Amino acid sequence: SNLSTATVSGASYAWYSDSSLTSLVSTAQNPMIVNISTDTTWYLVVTVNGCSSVAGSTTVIVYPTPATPNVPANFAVCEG
Amino acid sequence: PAQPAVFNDGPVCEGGN
Repeated sequence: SNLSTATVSGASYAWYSDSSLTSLVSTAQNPMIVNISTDTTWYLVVTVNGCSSVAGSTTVIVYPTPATPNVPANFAVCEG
Repeated sequence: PAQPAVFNDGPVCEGGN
């Protein structure tokens, strides 16, 4: 999925993997998150002219797993 | 001025890029 945030003049974008903001995942206004298997939250700190704001965030929600198909029981057929 | 961050675009398959 592709996240999208505000473009701010003078800004530096820091994306983090956790609300603790100790480890980076990316640096972009529109980063891609890949191989998503669980709901995942990214946090964003925008620093403008040296001023770092409160991180914003959003959670990418993973669609439910589709149901297993209904097929017939083991069968047997006679040749021909 | 500062050490840059460098990011990969994911795992690469052997012989790829």
